[PDB]
Amino acid sequence: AGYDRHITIFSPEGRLYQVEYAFKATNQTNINSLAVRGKDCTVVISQKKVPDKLLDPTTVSYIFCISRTIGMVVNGPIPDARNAALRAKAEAAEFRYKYGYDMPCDVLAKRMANLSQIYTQRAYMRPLGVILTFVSVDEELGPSIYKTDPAGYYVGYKATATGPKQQEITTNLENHFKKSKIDHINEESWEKVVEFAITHMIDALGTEFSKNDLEVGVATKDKFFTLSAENIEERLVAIAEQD
Amino acid sequence: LDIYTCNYYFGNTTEEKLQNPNYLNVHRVRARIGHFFHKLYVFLSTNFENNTNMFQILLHGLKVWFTDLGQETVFNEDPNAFIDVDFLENVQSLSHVNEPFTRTNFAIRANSLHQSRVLLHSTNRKASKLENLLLVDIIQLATSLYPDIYKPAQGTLVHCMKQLVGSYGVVINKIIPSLEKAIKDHDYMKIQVILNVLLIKKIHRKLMTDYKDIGRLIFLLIECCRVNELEIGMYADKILTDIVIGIKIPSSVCVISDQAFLPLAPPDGTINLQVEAVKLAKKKKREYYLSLLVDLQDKLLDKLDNEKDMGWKIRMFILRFVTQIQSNLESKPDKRAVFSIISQISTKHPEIIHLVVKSLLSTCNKIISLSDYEYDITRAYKNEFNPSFVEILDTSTTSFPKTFTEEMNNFDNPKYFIDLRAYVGWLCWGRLMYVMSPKALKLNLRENELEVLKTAGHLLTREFLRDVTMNLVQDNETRGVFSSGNVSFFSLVILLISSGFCELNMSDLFELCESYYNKDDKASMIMSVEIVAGLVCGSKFMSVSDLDKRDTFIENFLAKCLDYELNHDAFEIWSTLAWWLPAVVDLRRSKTFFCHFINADGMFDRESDAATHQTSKIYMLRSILMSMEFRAPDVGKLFDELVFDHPYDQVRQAVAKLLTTLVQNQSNPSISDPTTLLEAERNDPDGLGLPLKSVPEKVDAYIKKQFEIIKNLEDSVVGLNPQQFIKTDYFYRTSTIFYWIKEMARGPNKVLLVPYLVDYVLPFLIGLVKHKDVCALASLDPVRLYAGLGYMPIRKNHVAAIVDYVCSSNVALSSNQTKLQLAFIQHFLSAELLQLTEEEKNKILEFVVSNLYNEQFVEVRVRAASILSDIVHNWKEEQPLLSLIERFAKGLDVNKYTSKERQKLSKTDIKIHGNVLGLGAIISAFPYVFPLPPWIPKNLSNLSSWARTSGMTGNAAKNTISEFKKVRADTWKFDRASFNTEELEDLEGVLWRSYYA
Amino acid sequence: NVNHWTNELKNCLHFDFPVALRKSLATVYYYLSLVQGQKVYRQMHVDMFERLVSLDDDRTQFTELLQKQGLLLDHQIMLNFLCEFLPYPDPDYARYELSSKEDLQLFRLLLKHAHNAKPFFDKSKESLLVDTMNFLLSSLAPSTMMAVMPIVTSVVPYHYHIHSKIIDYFPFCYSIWSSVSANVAIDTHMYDFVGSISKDVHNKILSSEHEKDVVGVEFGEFGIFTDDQMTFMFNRLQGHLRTDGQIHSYSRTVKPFVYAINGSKKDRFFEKLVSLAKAIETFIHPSNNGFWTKPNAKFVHAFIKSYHGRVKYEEDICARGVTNGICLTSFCHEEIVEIFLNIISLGSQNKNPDIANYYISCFAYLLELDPSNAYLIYDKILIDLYDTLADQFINSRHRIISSLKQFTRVIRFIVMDKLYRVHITNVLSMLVSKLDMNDTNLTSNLINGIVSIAAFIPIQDLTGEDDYISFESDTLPLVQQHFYHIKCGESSKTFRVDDELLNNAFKASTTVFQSMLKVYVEKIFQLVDVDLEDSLVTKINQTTMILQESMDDKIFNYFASLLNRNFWSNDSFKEKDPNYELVTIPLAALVRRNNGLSKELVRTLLFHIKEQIKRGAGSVRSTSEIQQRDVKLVLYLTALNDVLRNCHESLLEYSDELITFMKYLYDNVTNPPLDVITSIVIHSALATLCTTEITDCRLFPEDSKIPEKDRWGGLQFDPRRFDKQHLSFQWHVPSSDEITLSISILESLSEYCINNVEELMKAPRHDSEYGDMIQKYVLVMTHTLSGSSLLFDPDFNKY
Repeated sequence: AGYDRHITIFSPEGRLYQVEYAFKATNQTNINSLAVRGKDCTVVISQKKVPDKLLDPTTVSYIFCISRTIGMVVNGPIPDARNAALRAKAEAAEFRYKYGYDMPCDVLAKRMANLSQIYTQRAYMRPLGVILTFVSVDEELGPSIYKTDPAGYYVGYKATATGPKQQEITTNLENHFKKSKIDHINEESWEKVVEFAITHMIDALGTEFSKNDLEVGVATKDKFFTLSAENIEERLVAIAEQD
Repeated sequence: LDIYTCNYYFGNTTEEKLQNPNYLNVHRVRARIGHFFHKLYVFLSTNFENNTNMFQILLHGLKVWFTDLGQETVFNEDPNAFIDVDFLENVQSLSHVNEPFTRTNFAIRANSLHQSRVLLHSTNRKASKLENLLLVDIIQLATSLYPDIYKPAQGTLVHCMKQLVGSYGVVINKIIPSLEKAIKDHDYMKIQVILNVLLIKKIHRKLMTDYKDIGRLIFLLIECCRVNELEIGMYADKILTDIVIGIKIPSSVCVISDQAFLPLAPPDGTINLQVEAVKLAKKKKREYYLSLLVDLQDKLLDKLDNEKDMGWKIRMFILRFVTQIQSNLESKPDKRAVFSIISQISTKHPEIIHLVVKSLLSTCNKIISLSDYEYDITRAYKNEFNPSFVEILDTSTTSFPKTFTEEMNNFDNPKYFIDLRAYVGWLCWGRLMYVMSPKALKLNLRENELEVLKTAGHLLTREFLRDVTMNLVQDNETRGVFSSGNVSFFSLVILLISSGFCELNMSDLFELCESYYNKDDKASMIMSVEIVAGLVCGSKFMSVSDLDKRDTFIENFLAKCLDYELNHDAFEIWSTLAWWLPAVVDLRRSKTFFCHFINADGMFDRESDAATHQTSKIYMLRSILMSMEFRAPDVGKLFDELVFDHPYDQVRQAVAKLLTTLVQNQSNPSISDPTTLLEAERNDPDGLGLPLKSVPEKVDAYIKKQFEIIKNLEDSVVGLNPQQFIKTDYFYRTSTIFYWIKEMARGPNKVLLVPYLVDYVLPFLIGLVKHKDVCALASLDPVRLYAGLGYMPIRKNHVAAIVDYVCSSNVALSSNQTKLQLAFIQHFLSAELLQLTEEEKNKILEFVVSNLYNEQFVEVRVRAASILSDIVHNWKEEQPLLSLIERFAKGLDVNKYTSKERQKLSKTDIKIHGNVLGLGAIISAFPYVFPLPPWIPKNLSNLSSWARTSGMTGNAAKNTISEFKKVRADTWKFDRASFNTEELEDLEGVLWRSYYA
Repeated sequence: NVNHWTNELKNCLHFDFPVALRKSLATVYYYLSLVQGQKVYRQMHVDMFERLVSLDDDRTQFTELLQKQGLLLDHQIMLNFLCEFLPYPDPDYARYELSSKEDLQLFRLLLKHAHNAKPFFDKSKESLLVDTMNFLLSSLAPSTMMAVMPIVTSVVPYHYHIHSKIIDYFPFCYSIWSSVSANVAIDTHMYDFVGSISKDVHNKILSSEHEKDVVGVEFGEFGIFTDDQMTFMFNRLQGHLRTDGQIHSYSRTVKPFVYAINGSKKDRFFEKLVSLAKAIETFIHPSNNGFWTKPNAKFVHAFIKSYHGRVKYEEDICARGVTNGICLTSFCHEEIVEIFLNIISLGSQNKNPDIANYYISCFAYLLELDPSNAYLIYDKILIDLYDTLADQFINSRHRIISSLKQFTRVIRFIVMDKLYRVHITNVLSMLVSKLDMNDTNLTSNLINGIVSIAAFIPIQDLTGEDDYISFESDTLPLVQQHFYHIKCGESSKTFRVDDELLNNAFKASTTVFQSMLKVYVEKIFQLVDVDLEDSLVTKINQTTMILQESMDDKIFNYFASLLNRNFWSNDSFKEKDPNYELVTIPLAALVRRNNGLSKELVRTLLFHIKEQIKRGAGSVRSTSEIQQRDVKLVLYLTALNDVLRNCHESLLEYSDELITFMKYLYDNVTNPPLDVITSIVIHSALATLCTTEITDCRLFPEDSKIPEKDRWGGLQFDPRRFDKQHLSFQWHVPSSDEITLSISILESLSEYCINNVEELMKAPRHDSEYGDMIQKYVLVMTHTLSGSSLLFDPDFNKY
C-alpha cells in the first residue's frame, strides 16, 4: 500500500523516500567537519565528543586512514562509517594490485558513490547513513577533496563542511574564497593550514576548542596521517598567541 | 443601487465619495498602473518574444489588476494568521444543538461574515477603454505559441471574462478573424492554439449560444479538418462533434400553471404591456435564431451535395441536420435534406449507413408526430396526452375484470391493444387505463410534410433496402447484437408502404426476409428476424388485407425455421425475440404468431426409442408467456399437457422452468376495487397484509396432485438399485418436481412456494434416504436446497406450522437426514430470530437438546451442540440460562464417580455425552465477554476433569476447552486473572492431535 | 432573463421578509419548477422552493407559518408529471425510462420537490387522500414497482381523517414487504414511509395542534405500529445486519424504530431492542470484518443520531410547558447506554478507521443526554486513555490511536463534570510532551486532543494564592487515587471525595500551564524540520492560535516572550526545506492581540535582514530552489510578511522606517524565488491598514470581563454564551489616519517600481539579471495592487 516510504523505489513525485531519510541520519552523531586545500596539503578537522567518562578517547575516531595516500572522514553513526571505511580500505588495495599505481582520491570516491548508488536502486539493500569526505594529495590533481553521499552523488570541493551546523561553517568558507578569489589556502607548511581550518571553525561555531574536542587529519604528498593529542595543543597554542 | 454594504471607507455609494480628494487620488493611480502594464507588454512582445518567465509575472499582474478591485481574491485563501471558521466549526458544533460555541468561534464567525459581504459585491462591469486594450493583449498572449505562456494567459483571460460584460463577444470577434488568417497563412501552430482556446469551459459553453458567429465558425473548423500537419483536425473533429450536441431552440409555450408568475403580479395597471412586449421580442430574437440554423443547414448540404467527395467528415452534417430536421419547436421539414441524407448510402460505409437509418427514422417520427399532435407542438409537453388514436378506459365499471380476461384471449375480433408494458390491473382495478385503437389510422399532414415522405418511398427501392441491410449484416458479423433502432425502422418502411408513399407491396419484405435466412450466417439471420419483429410492429399501419398476408407469411415462415432443424445459433436469436417482442407490441395484433408457439407438438413421455428432441419450444414459449405475464395466458391446454415423466434432463428441467412461469401468471391477484382490496388486507391474520401473489385454488389442486402422484409410486422402486432407478417413472416425476422447486425458491415466486413446505415440499426433498447415491448420479443437491429454504419470506402464521413440522414427535422417523433438519433449524433461527414467539423459540430448543442424547448417531449429538450455541447467544436473560447450566452439570459434577469409572463411562454413556456436549455449547456461546463471567471458569473446571479421559465424551470436552482457549487468545493477557483455580494447569492437555507429544 | 433574478433573490433571503410574501414566492417556485417545453435550470427552482419552505431557518419553521398563512398547491400537476414515468402505450411516444441517468435524475428531483410541497395539499379536500391512492394502487404491477412506490412516499400527503386516515394504508405495505426477501430496491421506501409518518404523528401530538382532524391515531407500546408490524421490522433489520446487508442512507431506515418508542410504555420495545443488540453483538467485534461491518456501523450511528435527534426536539418542547408521557424519559437515556456500550466499544477498535469513527462519534451523542449512566462512558474512555499514555498498549497500534479518538470526541464534555475536569491539565501536558517527530499519524491525533482541550478551556492561573497549591501534594495525589479506584472494577459513583479537596485539586491543576508551553514551543521548533505536510501543518497552527486566544494576559505575556526568545536563539531550521509557517504565523497572532509588541519586533527583523543581505544572502542566483544559505533570510522575511499583515494601526509609528527599508530590499536583493517573497512585504502592509477585520478572539475578554472563575467549559452550554456584553469583539476599522498612510505608500512604491522599470527600457537582452529585475518590479507592483485592493471601486468608470 503506502510502502514506497520503506524501500528504495519511486514515490509518485519521483522521490526516493528512503534516501532522503538516510541523509537525516548523518547528523545523528552531532559532529561537524570541514576540509581545506593548501598549496600542497589537505586538512580535515572533525569534532570529537566523548561524553562517557568510561570511554577511551584514543578509540573514538570518525577519521579513517584508507591508504598511504588517502584519508576519509565520516559524518554518521559509527557502525555505518566502518562498513564504508573497511570497504574503501579494500577497494584501494585491490586497485593498487590490479592496475599498478596507488589509488587516486577522485577514483575511490566515484567508486563508493557508484556503490552508494546501487543501494539507491535495489529493493533489498539500504543506503548507509554516512557522508564520506575523501582527502589526499593526489599525484596528478594536487590537493583533493571529494565527498560522496547516500544519494550516490560525488563532486570535488575547494573546501567543504558536513553535519548539523553545516551551513554556518559553509557560509564562513564561501566568504573567504570570495575574498582571496582562488581555489585554495596560500600557506606552505600544513601546520598553518591546520591552524586556519581550526580558526575558521571556532569563528563559525562560536565556541573554543581544547586538545580533546578535535580530531585532525592531514594529507601531504606521500603520506596521510592524523595528529595526536599533543600535535593539536601545539596548533591551538599558536592560534591563541596571535588572536 | 447598493444592498451589500461593507464599510467601503469612502462611504457606501453616497458619492460622499465623489466629493473626496482621497478617492480621485486612488483611481488616478490604478490608471497609471494600467497604462504602464500595456507600456511593458508592447515593450516585451517587441524585445523579448522568446521569454516565458517574464510574461508569466505580467499575466499575474493582470489577473490581479482586473480582479483584486473590491476584494482580495488571489491570496484570498492562503493560511494566514486568523483561526479558520471551518475548522473551529468541526471542533465545537454538536448537531441538533443550536450554536454551542465558545467566544473564540463567535468572533471568526462574525469576521467571516464581513469578509463574505465584501466578496458579495458584484465586481462585474463595463470595459474601461484601457481595460479593453489590456484584454486584447491578454488574447494575443492566449494566442501566443509557447505553452508556458498561452496556458496561463487562457486561465488568465477566463478570470477576466468573469469580470467584464459581453466580453465573450470581444474575444470571438478577435479569434475567428485571426484563425481565418492563421489558415491562409498555413499550418501554423497558431491554429493549434486557437483550437485549445475553443475548448475552455467558459468559451465552449457560450459557443452554443452564439448564433451569429457559429455560422462562420463551423465552416472554419471544417477547412481545419486537414492535418496539413499536426494534432489539428483531431481537435477540429472533437470540437465540431461537441457542437452537434449543444444548441437547439425552445418555441414551446412553457406549459406553466399561469400561477407561476401571477402571485408576484404588481398592482401596476397595464405598465405590464411591457410583458406582452418582451414576449414579442424574445419571440423574433428567437425566430431569427431559428432561421440562422436553417441557413446553416442549407449552406452545408451545399458543401455535401456539391463537393464531389469530401471524406467521412461527410459525418458532421448528417450527425446534425438530424438533431434539426427533427427537433420541432419549429424546424420546417426540408425535402432536399431527406434526399441528401439518403444519397449518402452511395459511400457504402458502415458508420454512415448506421446513421442514415438512425436519422431517417427520427426525421419521420417527427413528421409523424405533427399529425398525431395536429400541429399543436405544445401538445407534447401537456400530460393530456393527445394522440387521436389513444383511448382512456374506466375500470371501476361493475363488470370490467371479465372484459379484460375475455378480451385478452380474443385474437380475431380485437377491441384494444396495449403495446408496451401493461401496468393497470394486476393489483386492482379502478384507475383509468391508457390504451390503443385497432387498425390504427394514418392521419393527415399539410403538403410540405407530404412531399417530404414521398421523397423517401420514392427512394426506398427494391434495390435500396438490398444495399442497406446487406451492410448492416456485415458490420454486424463482428458483434451479434439486435438494436431496436433496426426494427423501429422497418415498422417505418411499413407505415410509408401501405399509407401511400413507398409502393413496394409487403410481398417485398417477405423475400427480403426469407432472403437473409441462411441457416449458416448468424449476423444474416439476425437481420431476418429483425425484419420479422418489424412486421409485427407494423400493425400500427392499416390494411386488414395486408395484416392477413402477413399473418399468413408468418405461420409459413416459423414453420420452415422452428419446425425441426434448429441450431444453438437460431435458438440464440429467436429466444431473444420472445423476451423482447411481447414488450414492444401487444401480440394480439397477430392471429398466427402467438397461436404458433403454443401449438405444442413437443413433449414425448417414455424412453425405449430416442424419446425425440428438444426444448425446441418450451424455453421460447416460456419467454413469451414470461413477457406477457397477465395478458393472453389462457392455457387450459398446457396444464393438461405437461409431462414430468420425461426421460431427458434438458426437458425435465425445462418443463419445470415453464410450470414455474405458468404459475406466476395465474397468481396476480387483480381485484375489483381499491376499496374491495384494502378491506381484504385490513382483515388478515398477521397485523401485516395479504399474501401478495396467491396461487388460485384450481392450481393449488394441480400441484398437490403431482406430489401425491409421486407418493403413489413409492412401490415403483420397491427395491431397485441406482442404475434401475434413473429409468423408473417415479424418478422422472421426482426429478421434474425438484427442478421446479429450485426455480420457485429463486426470485419473485417465493411467497407462492411457502404454503407447500409444511405438508409437501419438506416431506419430499428429504427424499434422500430414498437414496444418497441416486442423487450423485443425476447430479441433484437436495441437502443444499432443503437448508437453503431456512431463509425466506415466511409469514407470522406459517412459522407456527413449520416449527411444528420440525421438532416432530414423529421425529425418530429419519436417520442422519436428522443432521439435515437440524441444519434447516439453525438457518430458520437466523432468519426468524426476533420474530419467533418465546413459545416457538422453545419448541426448537427442546428438540435441539433432545438430540444431544439420541442413542445411535454420534454424528448428530455434535451437530446439535454446535447449534445449541446459536440459541444461547441471544439468551442474555440470566434465569433461562443459569437453569440449563444446572440441568447439564448435574450429570457430571464432582467426583460423582471415582477415576476407573470415568474411563468406562466416557466411552459408552450417552446421557453423559449429551450433558458434556451441552454444557460445552453454552460456554462456546459466549465467545467474547470482555470481562469474564465467573460461571465460565467454575464450569470449565467441571469440564476439565472430563477432558482427561480419551473416550468419546472426554473428546468433545477437549473440543470445548481448545475452541475456548483459542478465541480468548488476545484477551488472555487478562483472562488469566479470573482463574484463581490452579485449574489453569487443568487446561493444558486439552488439544491433542497426532503431531504433539 | 429568469435565471439571473432567481439568484439575486437567493441573495435576498439573507435578510428578512413577510410570511405573506413567502406565500407568494413559494407559489411562484412551486409551479415554476414544474414547467415543460424548454431548457430549465430546475435544480435551482426546486431549491428556491426548498429554502423558502425550510423547516429550520434558524429555529423558525416556514412550512408551519406558510400552512397557517393560507398556502395551497395543486397536486394534480405534480402527480401528473411523476406519472409520465409510467408505461405509456405505443412505445413510439414513451419519453421517460428509468435506468438511464438523465431520466432517473429528473424523477429523483420531482420526487424531492413533491416531498417539499406535500404539506400544502388541501387538508380539507377529504377525498384527496383516498382518491390518489385508489389510483396509484391500480397502477401497481411488477413493471411499475420501481416508479410507483417512491411516488407514494413523496407525493401523498399525511392526512388522517375521521373515516380515511393514511395509516389506513399500512396493512398494504406490510403486504409487499414480507413477500419479497430483503431488497434495498423496495425496503428503502417502506422504511421511508412508515417512518416519516411515525415521525409525523409524534411531531403533531406535541405542543402544536394535537389533531389535524384526528388525534384518533393512538400511540402506545410500539408507536403507530401493530404488535406484529413492529415485530416484523425488527426481524428484517436483523436480517440486514446479519445476513443480507440491504440498506441505504440509514438515517431514513432508523426513523420508524426511534419514533415508535413511548416513554411510558417502552419496556416491551426495549426488550426487542436488547435482543437485537445481543444478536448483532458478535458482528461488531474488531476481528469479524465482512459485508456487514458497514451496515452495523452506519446504523448504530444513524440510530443514535436519530434518537438524540428526537430528544433534543422534545427538550425544546418541555421549554414550552408540554410534557406528554409519550416523551422520552431520563430512564430511556439510561437503557440506551446499557445496550450500545459494549457494542460501541468493540466497533471503535475496528480495523477500518472510518468504520471506527462511526462508533467513536456516538459517545458525544450519548453524553449530551446527560444520562445517570454518564460515568460508565467517562470511566472506560479515561482508563483506555491513561493506559495509552503509560505505554500499556505499545504492542497494539489501534488501541493507542483509538482511545485518543474516544477521548477527543468527548473532551468538551469532560471539562464539565466537576470530577473528571481535574485530569485535564495532566492529560494535556502529557499529550504535548508525547508529540512524536517520526510518527506523523500519532501526532495528528494528538494535536486533535491538544486543540480540543484548548478550545474549551481557559489557560489561566485560577489560584487565589491559596498556599497549599502546587500540582503535586494537591492534584496528582487525587488523580492517582481516582485512577486506582476506577481500575480495580469500581466505578466513579462509588468514588467519594471532599468538595474541599476536589476543588484544591482543580485549582492547583491550573498552575502547570507555564511549564507546559515551554514544552509545546520546544516541540514546535522540532517540527519545523519534519516532512509532515499540509493538512497537518495547518491544524498545528490552529492549535497554536487557539491556545493563544484561550490565554489570560498573565500567561500570554509569557508565551510571547517565549516565542520571541526561541525564534531568535534556535538551532532548528537546518534540514533542507522548512515549515516556516509553524513559527512565523504564531507570531502574527501575538501582534493581532497586542499591537504594542510590533514596534520592536519589526525593527529587529529589519536589523537582522539587512544583516543577512550585507553578508551575502541571496547573492547566488537560482530559479527553482531556495538556497540553504538563504534559509535564515527567508525566515525573517516570512515573519516580516506574516507579522506586518497583523500590525494594523501600530504601524503608523514606524511608517517612514519601513518604506525606506522596502526600497532598500528591492535596490539590493535580486533572485526570482526571493522576489516572490520580498514583494509580499508591500502587500502585508497595505492590507493591514485598510482591510477591515477582527482582532480579538479570546475565550474570555480583556483578562477581565468577569463571568467569574467557574468559567471552564467555554460557556459552550450556558445561555449567556451569547448576550452582547460577553461578545464584545474588538475589530480593526481603518481610520482616516491609516488610509492616508495607506495611500502615501501606494503612490510611493507605485512610482518606485514604474521608474526603476521605465529605466530598464534601455534594453540589455543578455543580462538575465535583467529579466530578474523586471520581474521583481512587476511583482512588487502587483502585490502593491492587492491588499491595497480594498480602496478600489468597481463602479468608478460609470462615474
